[PDB]
Amino acid sequence: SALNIRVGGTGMFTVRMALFQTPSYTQPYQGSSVTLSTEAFLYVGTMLDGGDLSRFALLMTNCYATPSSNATDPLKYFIIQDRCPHTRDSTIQVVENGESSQGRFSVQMFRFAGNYDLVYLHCEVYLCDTMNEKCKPTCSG
Amino acid sequence: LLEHRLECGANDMKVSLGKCQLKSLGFDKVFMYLSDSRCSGFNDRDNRDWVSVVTPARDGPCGTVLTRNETHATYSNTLYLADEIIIRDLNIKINFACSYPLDMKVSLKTALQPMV
Ligand SMILES: *[C@@H]1O[C@H](CO)[C@@H](O[C@@H]2O[C@H](CO)[C@@H](O[C@@H]3O[C@H](CO[C@H]4O[C@H](CO)[C@@H](O)[C@H](O)[C@@H]4O)[C@@H](O)[C@H](O[C@H]4O[C@H](CO)[C@@H](O)[C@H](O)[C@@H]4O)[C@@H]3O)[C@H](O)[C@H]2NC(C)=O)[C@H](O)[C@H]1NC(C)=O
Ligand SMILES: *[C@@H]1O[C@H](CO)[C@@H](O[C@@H]2O[C@H](CO)[C@@H](O)[C@H](O)[C@H]2NC(C)=O)[C@H](O)[C@H]1NC(C)=O
Repeated sequence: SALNIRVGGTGMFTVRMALFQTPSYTQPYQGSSVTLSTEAFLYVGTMLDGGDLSRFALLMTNCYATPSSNATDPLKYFIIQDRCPHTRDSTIQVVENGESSQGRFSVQMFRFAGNYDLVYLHCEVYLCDTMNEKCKPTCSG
Repeated sequence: LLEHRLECGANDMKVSLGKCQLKSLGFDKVFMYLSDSRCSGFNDRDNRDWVSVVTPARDGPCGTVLTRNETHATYSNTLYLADEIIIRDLNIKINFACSYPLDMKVSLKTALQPMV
């Protein structure tokens, strides 16, 4: 005979995002508050740190900045809106997205109009399969 | 009435049972196996007395498989139990699964301050 037990559970992959200060993302930033003028660029990369790195590709899908730390603020300045670079700002440049364990991009600095002095960054992340589905962005126009 | 536990960690899954095994059903020794026989159990005394196995959450370390949805990703293996090398009256097994979502919300914890 056989006496079968079926259990369940769940967990999450750890995933992180960090800023950088070079051409090739040499020196990441560790401080808690960054003071840089609007002549300086914002080189930003993401990273997949959990596991199963052999199978899942890291695709950036929605990367936006907001003047408040709370992620659901209605004021959003978009950088990547739907899996594609925003082409209005003529300085945004995306180098790698959807091909490895890290997504990287580059914009120039801004400050929101009105009575605001802080800028926070937020991103959403989709994990696309390297073996089942095409993951590199196709974007024109 | 056999209290199990599950810990679907970031890199590895873990199924563990307590030492009421020595009092339940007369299990004098504990043999614990996975779908691949080379993965076996060990002893765990960190908080209470536990007996556990360890599997990575990938495709084929200890014969775990990836069953994937469009919203989740679920790994699974099957554990085996006995009190002797040969089973004669009860083929006991415990089927487990850990699911993983594919849609993350990561935010940069540090803030900025520009000078115009
Ligand atoms: C994409 O893939 C993911 C990964 O599998 C799916 O997410 C899981 O969906 C299933 C199906 O709803 C969830 O399973 C659980 O089903 C139980 C009902 O079925 C059992 O119980 C009846 C008797 O009631 C039996 O006859 C039957 O044979 C089954 O054994 C529910 O009871 C569960 O609710 C549980 O919720 C949580 C679990 O952590 C606890 O509070 C309780 O234990 C409670 O019982 C549940 O509905 C499973 O949980 C989902 N996993 C998740 C969300 O991580 C997606 O549904 C799928 N998407 C698709 C197909 O579109
Ligand atoms: C983020 O900010 C909003 C308001 O700016 C906080 O309030 C929520 O507002 C939404 C609609 O915008 C409502 O649906 C929620 O019910 C509101 N929640 C509460 C608790 O009032 C929201 O709480 C903030 N998020 C935090 C603090 O995590």
